[PDB]
Amino acid sequence: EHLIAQHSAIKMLHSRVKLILEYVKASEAGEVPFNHEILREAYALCHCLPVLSTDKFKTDFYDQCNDVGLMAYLGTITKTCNTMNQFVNKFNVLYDRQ
Amino acid sequence: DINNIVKTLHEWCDGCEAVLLGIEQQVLRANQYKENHNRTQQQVEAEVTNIKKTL
Amino acid sequence: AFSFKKLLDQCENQELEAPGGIATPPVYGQLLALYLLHNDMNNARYLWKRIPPAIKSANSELGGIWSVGQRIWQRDFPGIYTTINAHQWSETVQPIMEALRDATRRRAFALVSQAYTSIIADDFAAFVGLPVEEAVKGILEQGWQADSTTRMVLPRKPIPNEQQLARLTDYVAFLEN
Amino acid sequence: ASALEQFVNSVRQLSAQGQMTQLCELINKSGELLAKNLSHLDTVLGALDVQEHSLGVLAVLFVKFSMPSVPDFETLFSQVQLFISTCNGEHIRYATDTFAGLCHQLTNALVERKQPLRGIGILKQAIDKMQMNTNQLTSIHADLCQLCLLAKCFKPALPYLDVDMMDICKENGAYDAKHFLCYYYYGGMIYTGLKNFERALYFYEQAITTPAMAVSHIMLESYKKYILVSLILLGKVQQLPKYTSQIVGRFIKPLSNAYHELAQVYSTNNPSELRNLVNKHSETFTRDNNMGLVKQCLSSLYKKNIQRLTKTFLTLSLQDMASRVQLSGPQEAEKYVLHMIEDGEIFASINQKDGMVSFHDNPEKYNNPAMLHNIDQEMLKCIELDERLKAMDQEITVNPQFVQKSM
Amino acid sequence: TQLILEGLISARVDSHSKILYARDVDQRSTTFEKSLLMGKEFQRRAKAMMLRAAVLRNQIHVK
Amino acid sequence: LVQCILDNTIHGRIDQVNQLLELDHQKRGGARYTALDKWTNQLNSLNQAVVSKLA
Repeated sequence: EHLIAQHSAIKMLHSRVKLILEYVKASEAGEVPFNHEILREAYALCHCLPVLSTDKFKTDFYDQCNDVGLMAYLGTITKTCNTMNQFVNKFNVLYDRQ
Repeated sequence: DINNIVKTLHEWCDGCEAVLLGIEQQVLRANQYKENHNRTQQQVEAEVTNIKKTL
Repeated sequence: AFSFKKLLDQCENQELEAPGGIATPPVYGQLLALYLLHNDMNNARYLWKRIPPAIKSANSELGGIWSVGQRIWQRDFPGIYTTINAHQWSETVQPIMEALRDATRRRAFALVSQAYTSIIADDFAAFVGLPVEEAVKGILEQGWQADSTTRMVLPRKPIPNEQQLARLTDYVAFLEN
Repeated sequence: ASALEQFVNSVRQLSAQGQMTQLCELINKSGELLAKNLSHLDTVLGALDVQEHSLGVLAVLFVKFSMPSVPDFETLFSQVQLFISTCNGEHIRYATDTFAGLCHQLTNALVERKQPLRGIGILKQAIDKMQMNTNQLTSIHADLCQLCLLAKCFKPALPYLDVDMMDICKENGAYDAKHFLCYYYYGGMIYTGLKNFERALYFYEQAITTPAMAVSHIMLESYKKYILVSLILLGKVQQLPKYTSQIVGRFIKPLSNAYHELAQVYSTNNPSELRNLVNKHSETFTRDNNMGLVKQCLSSLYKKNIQRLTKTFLTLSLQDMASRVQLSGPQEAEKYVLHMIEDGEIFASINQKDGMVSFHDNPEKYNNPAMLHNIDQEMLKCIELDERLKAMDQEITVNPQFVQKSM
Repeated sequence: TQLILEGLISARVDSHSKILYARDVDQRSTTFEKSLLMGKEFQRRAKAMMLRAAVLRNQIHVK
Repeated sequence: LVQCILDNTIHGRIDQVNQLLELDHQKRGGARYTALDKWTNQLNSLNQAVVSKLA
C-alpha cells in the first residue's frame, strides 16, 4: 500500500510531465510559437531539475539513513532474539528436563 | 534550446517510467513473499492436521 | 594482483594435489614469493617450516627468498630492498619479486604518510629505498611539504539504488511474517 | 574363497536389481566371511564394478583397513583416489560409521608416517561426499584439521572452517564426542596460526562448553589455549558462560592453575613482572608445543598499553611514550606505533620534528556508504540466522512429544 | 594521567604544549560503535546457541 | 565566570590560555540517541542473560 501510494503520486507527476512535453512538441509543430512566461518558467524548472546538493546535504541524508538503518538492525535483532527464545523454550521441552 | 528541453523532458519521463517499473517489481516481490509466508503457514497447518489424524 | 591471486590459488591447489606429496621447486618458489607479496607472513613462515631441508639444500634460491621474508618480518626496509636486489631471481621469480618490491614501496609510502606528520629526509629515503634528493621531488610532485633547512618531510594525509531497494524489500519481507 | 565369491555375486545381484536397502543391510550384516578370509579382496576389487558396486567395495576397502595386514599403500591410495573420483555414494550416508572409522585409521597412518600434506585433499573430498549440507559437522573434520595442523597448511581448512555447521552427524551412533572435542581444539589452533584470534577464541569457547562426564587432555589443552587467546585479544580471561558444561569446569580450573596465574599478573599490567613470571614458569608453559603465544601475550600487553594511552592522550612524545610503557627508546615506540597503524589498530600520527606522537579518535563519523554496507551485510546474516531458527523451530514442532503434550 | 585512567575527569593530555584538553565525544559515534559490537556479540552467541542445540539434539557427549 | 559556571548558570567553559570564554551552544538537539543506546545495550544484555539462563 505504501509504494502503491508513491506509485500514484509519481503517476500524477508523470502525467503532468507528459502534458508539458506534448505542449512543447505541439508548439514546436504549431500552436503558439512562444507562450511567453509559461514556456520560460517550464524551461527554468527543467533547468532546476538537477537541483545540485552540497556536501552537507548528502552528509545529512547519509546520517538519517544510517540512523534509521541502525534502528532497523535493532528491530531485526529483537525479532531474531524472540525467535531464539521460542526455539529455546521448545527445545527445553523436546529433550531437556527441569 | 527547444531540443535540450525536449531531451530533458524525455529523460524525466524515462526516469519516472523506470521508477514506476521498479515499484511494480517491488509489488511483485512483496506479493511473492506474502505467498511464500502463506505457503509456509498452510504447510504447518497440513502437518498439524496430518499428525492429528495420525493420533 | 588479480592474476597473482589466481596464480597463488592454482599453486595452492597443486600443493594439495601433489602426487608424491612434494611440489616442484618452481611451485614452492612461486608460493613463497606470492605469500610475501600479500604480506601474509604467517603462511610464508609456515610453508617454509613445511618445506623439507632437502629442497632448501638443493635450492639455495629458496633460502634467499626466506631470508628476504625474514627481513620483511623485521620490517627493515633498507635491508629489505638490498636483499631483494641482491639475489638473482629466475624468470618465474623475477617478475613476482619486483611486484613485492613495488608492494613494499606503496606500503612504506602509506605508512609514512599516515603515521609521520614530519620525518627526516634520510629516514624517509631509507624507508622508500631511494636516495634522498629525487625522493624529495617524488613527494613534492605528490603535493607534500619539505623543509630544506631541517631536512624534514611533511607528508599530506589523504551503493546503487537497486541494491538499496532490494535491501529495503528484504527488511519488509523479514519483518512482515 | 567360495563364500567371498557368493558375497560378490550377492552384491552384484542386489545392485543390478535395484535393491538399495537390501544391499545396505547386506553390508551392515555380519560379514564374518570378509573378516576371517583375506588375500582375495584384491580380486574382489577388480571384479566388482563402480557406483553402488563400489559402495560394496568401500566396505571391502573398510575391511582391509580394519586388519593390520593392510596391503601396499601405494596401490591402496591409488584405489582410494579412484574410488573417491568415481564415487556414487548415494547410500554411503547409511553406513556413516564404517566411513568414519576408515578416515580415522587413514589419519592415524598419516600421523604415524608423518605425511599429513596429502591427507587434507582426500579428507576434504570425504567430507563433501557424505555430508548432506554445508551446515553439518562430522568426525572427519577433526582429522582434517589435525592433518592441516601437523602439515602447517592452514589454507584449505579456513574455507571449510569459516562456515558454521549446526548439524552433528551421529555416524549411526559411532560419533564419539572426542571427535567433536578434537575438531574445535584443532580448528582453534588453525585460526590461532592465522592470527584469527576472534574465531580461535570462539572455537576454544565452544570446546569448553562441551558437556562431558570425564575430563580429558584434549579438553584440558583447549581450556589452556582459550586463556592464551583471551589474554591476547581481549587482554583478560573471558568469563565462561552459564549454559556451561559438566565437571570439565570443576576439574580443569584447579589443574590449569598456572595459566590463571599468568592471567593474574597480566591483570596487574606489568610487562617487566610478566616477563619475570614467564621466566619463572618457562618449563610450565613448555609442554604446549608452542611458546610464541606467551610472546604474543607480551606483545598484546604492549599494544594494550599503547591503546590505553590513546584514550588518555591526544599528543604524546616518543620519549614519554617509551618511558610509560617501559621501552628501550623512542625508536622502538616509533616502530610499535607504525606496526599497529599498519594492522589498523591505532589512528594516530607521529611528528619526528618535535618527537611527538599525536593520537586521534575514530575518523568514522558513520556518514560513509561503507558502514551502511556493513550494516546490510550483518542484516543479511541476521535474516539467514532467523530463517534457520524458524526452520529448526518447525522441525521441533514436528516432534511427537510436543504434539502429545499439546493434544 | 592517573585521574584519566580512573575516570571522572573526561580529558586528554596534550604533552606537546602541556595543555589539558577536555574530551567531548560524539554520542552518536560511540552509540553506533557499541551497537555494532553488540550485534557482533549477539551473532556470536546465536552461533554458540545453535551449536549447543545441534550437539544436544544429536546426543553428543563424552562417555 | 568560574563561580557562575560552577553554579550551572553558564553552559560553557573557559579558555585561560587565550583569555577566551567558550559557551556550549548545545544546538545538536540530541539527548535521545543516549536513551536509545542505553535501551539497546540494557535490553540486549538482558536478552543474552535470559538466553544463557534458559539454555
